[PDB]
Amino acid sequence: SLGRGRGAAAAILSLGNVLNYLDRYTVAGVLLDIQQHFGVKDRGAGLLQSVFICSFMVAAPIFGYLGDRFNRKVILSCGIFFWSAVTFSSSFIPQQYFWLLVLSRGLVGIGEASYSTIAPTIIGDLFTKNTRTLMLSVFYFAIPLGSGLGYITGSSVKQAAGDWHWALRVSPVLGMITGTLILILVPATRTSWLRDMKALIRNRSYVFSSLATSAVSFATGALGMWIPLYLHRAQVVQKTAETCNSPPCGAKDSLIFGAITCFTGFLGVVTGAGATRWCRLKTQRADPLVCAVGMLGSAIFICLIFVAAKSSIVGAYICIFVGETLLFSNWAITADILMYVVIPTRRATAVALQSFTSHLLGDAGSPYLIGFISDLIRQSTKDSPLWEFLSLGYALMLCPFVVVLGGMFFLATALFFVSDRARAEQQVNQ
Ligand SMILES: CCCCCCCCCCc1ccc(-c2noc(CCCN)n2)cc1
Repeated sequence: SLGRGRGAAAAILSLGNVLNYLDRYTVAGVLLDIQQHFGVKDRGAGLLQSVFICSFMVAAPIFGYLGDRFNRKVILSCGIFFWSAVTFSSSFIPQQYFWLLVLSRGLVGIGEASYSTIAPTIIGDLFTKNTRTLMLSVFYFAIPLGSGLGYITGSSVKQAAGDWHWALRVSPVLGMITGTLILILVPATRTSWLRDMKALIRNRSYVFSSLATSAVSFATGALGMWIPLYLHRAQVVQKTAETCNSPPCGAKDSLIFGAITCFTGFLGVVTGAGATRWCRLKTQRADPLVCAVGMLGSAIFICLIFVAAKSSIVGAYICIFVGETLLFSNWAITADILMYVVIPTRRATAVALQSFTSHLLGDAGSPYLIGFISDLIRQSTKDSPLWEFLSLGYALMLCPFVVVLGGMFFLATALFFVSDRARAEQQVNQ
């Protein structure tokens, strides 16, 4: 009935999503200064993101529940105000205390989980059909954009202000403004869990696809959480004796990584769509096959980046470009597979299930696992920047391995995709 209001609501929701991801990844951008100032080792650095993801995983379903039974717009505004306040207050934590930052991360994760679980429901309720899917697409466009802007803002504010605290002191004002706008312009708005559990435990292609998504989450969490620090360590190790005065400044690598991520999000989605469209003419199980090929390519390039980074950095940058492109090529394809195999009646429930699983074996403790392994290698050898480099590299060498199992699981679901799709088709429509 009204177009301007719906358009403004979509715009403010998309801006809120951008802000959400920016606040999510600013800490990953600025972790080096935090680690240096607080005097902690890689264990706590991983623990930050691990606690964030754990809080998000725990708090998503209850927030969704409160969303469908109670009012959504007020809950959305309360959540954005909550994580904005916690983010602003986190910058004032003194050096002598560390667990304060971790609990602040947990509260921020709670707020972001509320926002992420709530907003798609209203953004899809407002519109319908082609308009709805276009609006959902422009909504989800915020992820590769949001992560990149988070890296960019963290690095830029660190470089300009000269102290890392201000990295958390530029976003909350935008958060409060976005809360006021979402309150002003936006118009106001399970069953048989046991049976769905029992039915879905027997869907083998569903299980294999969920495991593949878990492996992808593991890889992307570890990479997007640890790569800038590894690059900085490599740069300083090269600078040990290449010039003896070359700037090892960290404000030149995080920006490049952020811009690269913004590019590869869209690039990988586009190339995955093109590849699946091309390959659907040959066979019927082309989607898991192209997912598996993308996983194999990503594993290959993630293998050679950790070797190329020893000598040349531009080689590492192009390798990571190709790696994240081929890694993100399967985003929409996984959801398409899930849409195709699962019966409509439990469909939504199934989706939620996958999220839970993808947040348990994926990025729940993956950054902490990498930190733990790097620390274990550290204590067994000497302490030196060169050994910092090799220890972090050896710890991070675990990602292509799990990517290889992800590709194998996509092959496994490829074998049974046709049979499961046929069974789903026969069951529906009677
Ligand atoms: C280092 C930067 C890492 C940045 C990635 C962080 C991922 C966290 C959230 C997980 C996630 C991702 C993508 C999608 C999705 N994309 O498209 C569609 C359907 C479109 C139909 N035409 N669904 C859903 C959920």
